[PDB]
Amino acid sequence: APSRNGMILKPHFHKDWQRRVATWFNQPARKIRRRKARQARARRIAPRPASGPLRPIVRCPTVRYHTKVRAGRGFSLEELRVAGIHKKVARTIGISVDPRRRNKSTESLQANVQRLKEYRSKLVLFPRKPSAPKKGDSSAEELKLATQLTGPVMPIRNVFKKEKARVITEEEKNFKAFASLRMARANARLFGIRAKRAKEAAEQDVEKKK
Amino acid sequence: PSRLRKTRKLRGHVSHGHGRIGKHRKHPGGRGNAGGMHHHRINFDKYHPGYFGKVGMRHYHLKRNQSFCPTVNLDKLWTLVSEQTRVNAAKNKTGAAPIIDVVRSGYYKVLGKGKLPKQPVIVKAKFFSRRAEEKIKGVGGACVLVA
RNA sequence: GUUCACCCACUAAUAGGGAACGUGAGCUGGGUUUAGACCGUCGUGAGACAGGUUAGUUUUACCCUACUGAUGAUGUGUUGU
RNA sequence: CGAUCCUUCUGACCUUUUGGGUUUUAAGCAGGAGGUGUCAGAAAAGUUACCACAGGGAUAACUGGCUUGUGGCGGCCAAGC
RNA sequence: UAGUGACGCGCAUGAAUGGAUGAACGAGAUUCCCACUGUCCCUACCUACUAUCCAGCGAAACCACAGCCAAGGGAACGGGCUUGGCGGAAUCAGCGGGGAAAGAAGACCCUGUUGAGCUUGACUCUAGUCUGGCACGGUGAAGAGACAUGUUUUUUCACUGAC
RNA sequence: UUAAUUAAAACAAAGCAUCGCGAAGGCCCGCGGCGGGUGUUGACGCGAUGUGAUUUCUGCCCAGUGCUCUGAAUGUCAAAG
RNA sequence: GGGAGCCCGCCCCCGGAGCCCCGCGGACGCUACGCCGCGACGAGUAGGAGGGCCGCUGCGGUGAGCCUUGAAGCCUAGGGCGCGGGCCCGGGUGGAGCCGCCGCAGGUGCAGAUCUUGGUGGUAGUAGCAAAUAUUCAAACGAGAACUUUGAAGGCCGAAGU
RNA sequence: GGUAAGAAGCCCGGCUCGCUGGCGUGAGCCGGGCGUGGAAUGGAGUGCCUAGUGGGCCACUUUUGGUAAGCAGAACUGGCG
RNA sequence: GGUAUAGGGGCGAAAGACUAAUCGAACCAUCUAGUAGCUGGUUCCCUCCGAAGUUUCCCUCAGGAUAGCUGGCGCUCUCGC
RNA sequence: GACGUCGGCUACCCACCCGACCCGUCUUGAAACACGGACCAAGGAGUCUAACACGUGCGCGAGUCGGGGGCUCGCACGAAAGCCGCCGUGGCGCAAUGAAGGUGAAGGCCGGCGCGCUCGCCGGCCGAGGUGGGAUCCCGAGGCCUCUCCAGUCCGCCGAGGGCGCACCACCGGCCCGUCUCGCCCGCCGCGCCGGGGAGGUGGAGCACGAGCGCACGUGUUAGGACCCGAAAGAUGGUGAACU
RNA sequence: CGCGACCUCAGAUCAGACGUGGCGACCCGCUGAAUUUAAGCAUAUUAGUCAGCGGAGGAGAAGAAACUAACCAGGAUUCCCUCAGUAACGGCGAGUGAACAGGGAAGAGCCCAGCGCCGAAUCCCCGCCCCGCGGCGGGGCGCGGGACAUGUGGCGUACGGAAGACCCGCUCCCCGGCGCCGCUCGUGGGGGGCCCAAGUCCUUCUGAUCGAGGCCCAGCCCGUGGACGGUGUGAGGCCGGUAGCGGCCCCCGGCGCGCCGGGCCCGGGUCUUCCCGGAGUCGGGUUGCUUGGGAAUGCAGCCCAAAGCGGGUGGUAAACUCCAUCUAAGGCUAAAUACCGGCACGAGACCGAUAGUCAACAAGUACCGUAAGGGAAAGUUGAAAAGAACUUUGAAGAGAGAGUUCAAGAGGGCGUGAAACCGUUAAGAGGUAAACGGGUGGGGUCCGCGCAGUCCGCCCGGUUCAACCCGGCGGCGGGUCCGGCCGUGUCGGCGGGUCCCCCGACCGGCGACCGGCCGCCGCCGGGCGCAUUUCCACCGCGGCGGUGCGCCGCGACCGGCUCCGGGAC
Repeated sequence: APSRNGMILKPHFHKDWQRRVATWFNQPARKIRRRKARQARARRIAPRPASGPLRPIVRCPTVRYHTKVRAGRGFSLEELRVAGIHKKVARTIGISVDPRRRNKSTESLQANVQRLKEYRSKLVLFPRKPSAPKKGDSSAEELKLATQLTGPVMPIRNVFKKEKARVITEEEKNFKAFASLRMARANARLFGIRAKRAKEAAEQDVEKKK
Repeated sequence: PSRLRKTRKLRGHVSHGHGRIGKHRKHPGGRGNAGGMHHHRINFDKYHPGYFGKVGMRHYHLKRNQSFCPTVNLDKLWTLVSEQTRVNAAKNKTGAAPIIDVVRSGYYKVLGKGKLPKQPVIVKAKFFSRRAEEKIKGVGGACVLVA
């Protein structure tokens, strides 16, 4: 029963929720178990990075964000081909590869290629056997650093480019942002109608001749 | 704390603070929002007007990301940039007019609320209001559209 | 079944009433008033009838008081007359 | 003389119909109508004597309470038997 | 005011929702007569077993506190209150006036937006049943309507290879 | 015949009269099956009713509600075509 | 500061003027969530609020806490305090843990619910130990005999039987 | 039963008006001058959270139905609750 | 004695009779701590304030909502200064 | 008055006078011939979670936050505590109004250019308006004085009167969005069924120099078993023909 | 009229293996309601929930797009936060209710059919030899069989593939055995077994100390050990243990080195030629259930029923037209995930025997019902049985003595032993049932006095040192800021937006500190010998204050009342 201006609410407690209440008293134990498993995996892969395979530079859909840069699922096949890295060899070297990614713009492709180049530049490849074969790095850069890399390997940081103060001209002063926006919206709305009217006018023009 | 709760002061009182002419029955008025039209219509019409009835157009697969568009007023515009940027303004005898990127600060549309200081500035944003553009032009800046 | 009611006979007279419309751990259960049935009216029907008929378990006092009886009881020093 | 929801009609060079464009359709805004007579607006036939449960002396069938219309009984005046 | 025989004016008898009759029969319901007797007039006496007392063994219901009455008021019939009548230890055998005695959160009546059994011309439906359409579902022979200038509807008669 | 309030006028009974069915059937059971009971059966049989020994009869009414009959002479008539 | 008044000069400091005000320092009164002074008021169901140095249990701090020279608990015709919830001592039993203060937490206070469990009263040495005829005498064992056993007498079930 | 018993009131001067008018109204703006506006008593105003209650009864006076009612139903005030 | 029929089912010479002391729908367990506008109960002290059975709406009349009555928290100010 | 005499308000028993009907509950009305009640001991009924609303306390403050995760420990004390380019992905608030396409919160004064046209365009200035009531603060004439007359800077109290006027209330204006009416002009990459602007009414949970976020506590309302006990019923799955 | 192949189909106690059932906390596939809410009730809600059926593991399921999105795009599945109580569904009522993106935990990808190339190049079974055999393998020898051409194996699968040309660089991966060196993180991996510090020290209580006091420094010794339990109380040191990158003896696991038997002649980029897709399936109508999915989200019986620049999706039905994104009708896969059952552990602001699981104990036991099923009550002597020898009454149960124990005033259902109720002793009382409140009185229980209680506490009268100096020590306050530090605000060296040093000046000189100076106070040691000084006692009730052991009496003043006698206007 309502009483003197209370908020109208509908609690969703009409089912047998007490039977399906999920407590969280195991949260610290779960965190400890995950930490122990992570440390065990890090000790398992002694020279390999703790975080794991390298992740590519990826932008976001859903124009809500439209600007944030995050880690991708894996490097695209075209990016690997441009960088000169075989897709199967990349998995064994520690490069995340997914075969579903597309490449529409050149900027992302070039950024990922540069990232792969930098990773191969700062990659130390241990030989299969103690006697170093071809493509194995020298023993000089093996004793100095045989430890893991904490955190993500080459972390992605969203960086913005600073713009210096300009000399704003009369044209930029006379630019009409609101009017341009309204005109563009109107043109987008009426583009099809204008085309239909043009088609009808052309039909009338060709009918006049006949 | 039950020590501070009211139930400790009601020990010894027969009705326990719920009347004796009419006992505290289980559900006299109805469970939940029962009787929105009947026997609670007075309350529902004097405290929640517009509760019953439909209005507007349905939108099946609505996405908040499509309509996401945060707004910032000219009242707080120089707060997006560092204070030294405004210090290096109205100075140097050059007319620097620094650029403030609204999209970088996290807003898409710039609104015209508030008073803008007499200092030229280049405002880059996806959308602009007419009054905000007028204020910027009067101050001596320029509105820049970005995608 | 009756309260009521009428008649027969006697007689001074067969006057009128109350007591939780006296009186069911006092009695009877005759008819109201469970369940089974029959008849007539009403209802399509299940069923209804201050409309009739028949058969249909009447539990307990040893408690307190009241009453009928029986020992008794405080005083007269004790008993008896 | 009539709320919600639904249907129907009228009006905008009205909005959406979802990746864009055109046309049917549909969903929208505003103004009327279709009706809720239990009329602030449930969609709704009976019986139970085979009955059941939570309650009421707020509410009936007994007695007892106020009153005496009615029933019974008794006076006052006096046209007359 | 009952029982039996005739009258029909039948609130509201009546013909297989059967009417009338009817030998025998009925732990079926009523009226009268003979005999019989304590049903009664009108109660009395006798016997056995209890009830009584004693030895032994020994519960239960019920229990606000407890129990003498007249009147008054009260919530409208008091064991308690008021005014009076009065009252004296502990008990035994009866007794049924009172404790509005004990029992079952009244069977009657009403309320509940509580139900259940049953009925139907109540509101929604459902098994079942009838009919129409599609598939299993084929082969042969004729014929007709319609469209139109080959198509469909196909009606009938035959075969079994499905069933 | 209502064990535990109703032994009856109630139920049942032979007798009497209707109704469906000739087996890919009548009645009925079954979520289901080339299922099952009648049926180890065939109209003098099975299934569904009404009244309830013998005698004498069984009057009139199809308006109403049922049941049943045929009928491209046909108003309504869903899906499919 | 100047001019003067009903010959000039002082007219002074509380480490001391001694006090009904002393502005030089200031309680016996200052747990300032404390203390002190005036007035007015005090009914109460349903109900609300405030204070509990009222009470039960456990936890974090704290009483150089209590305790086998005696803890909790229980009883009391003893001394008391608080309006009150309740609390502090004395005595007796008891034998091993308990409490005060500052905060926290709760399965935290019973006279009723025909309340749940358990125990005990009046009734009450009361109702009752009454369906189917019936027992008696003597002896034995035995501490103990109406009920057992033996012997005798009288009976019943009366072959669809006890 | 409503009002008025003064500062939120009077007297001037000047502006505005797309309203109204022959000039004028009428309203709104600014500047200046004038204070105990009848009696008696009270310190006032304002904003939120909000339990319980929504069965009443009685009495002076007025009064509806009823013959009357310790009857049913109203008006002011006061009580029990 | 054996066997067959098992609960909206069985069986019934039909009484709503029997179906393990229960039958107008058996027993056990679970949903289930089913719902109740209806009964009953609701646990320590002191202090202060302290009510209503009235408005309108509701298939509303033993109940709710809404105002009213009430408590608490305050806040804005005036002053025996 | 002091070896069988004192005081013990309270509690043990008894007597007297007055008052005094048994508790809880429903009820206008209970001691009731209304209901529960022999007695005693133990247990016993407003809890917890979630969503809100208001008030209070604390921290930060146009910001606030730790949800989740990660880095320190082998857990006594610890499943605690500290820290994070995670410090903010994300929630709330800082912007609202329309069904939506969308739009989206400031003006005023002065000089000039168009005819000041209550309209448009160029520069400068002030920069959240005004009235009334407004706790407080400022100026404050003058008075009160001081052992004598004058002059006189200082410590004061009162101070008529005059002002800036917090918070808050009433009103007048102003601004944003939707809608209605009358109307005149602006711009071009595409001169169009384009876009923008004015005045006058109206609707909004809006702006008008902000107040929110997190935690804790108290009360009230709900969903949950929901202060405790209580049904007649309904459904699912199994067991009974040893009685009948 | 027979024999010999093949396709379909039976018999075997034929040879060798496999499934059945149970548990079921978590999971998967079906079926599946009603109590309840809507104040009634029928759609809805409860709810894909209870009940019922089937199937496995340590996890299961899902899983690498016929995806999400419309952006400058992301890229398997699973879980947490958020999206969000939102879009959406609903007698649009009650109520129901996702997904995208973003941030994290984890992260691993792949394999067939088809198309095609290779002499079926493949696989199974039986015999012999060698290794080894307690999760039956590897090699060799068998004109020994079978399966397979109605298709096994290698390459190869959408991310393209295959075959040639000829550019580049070169030659390790795995399996089955035989051994060997390092005891491999809770800091020695897992399991088992045995051990590792310090008072029973001196007094004192007790029945018994683990109590109390003391012991070269809170006390004696150890302490990387001061958790816990037992022992006749409350124990770091009496014992077991506890701590420890402490010690010793065995078994197992994996990570590494040597040897044997082997299998294995395994690449990347450019160019040329070919190839590349799962059918009664998608889809359409339909109806039923479900979903937020709304002109139909998903699952489906029935009917129709495909195509290949094709098909699906793009959250409003249809037509036309461009786009964006995947490749369904085949399959495998750990991780972050859940776990009221099972094995073994740790912990608690939880209950402490009417509480906590029904069950602390011979508990699903006794017992009840024919059965499905229902289901209790029940802990405590004592440190140690030392559990009462023996005498005596009685047939015995039961007592009376005696004895053990600190205690039977603990005596085998025995710790503490309350209330209701009952028996007995002591006191009091008793004809208006009992009982209660207010006011007294009487009798008892003890309590506090006293063998007078006149309660004291200050001032005054009738053995040494203050007074006053010397030396030492300590303390307080103060200014010339005296001198140095310290310290706040400003000015200065720019000396090293926020953060540090120097001298000079002013101000607040702030309790932020010192060295000298002064004044004062206190203590110790010396003088100071007695008109001062301080003690003990008495005769004064002399001055002051609260008080009297109990019972009282009287006087004066005031306040509040009820009265009386007068005089005068």
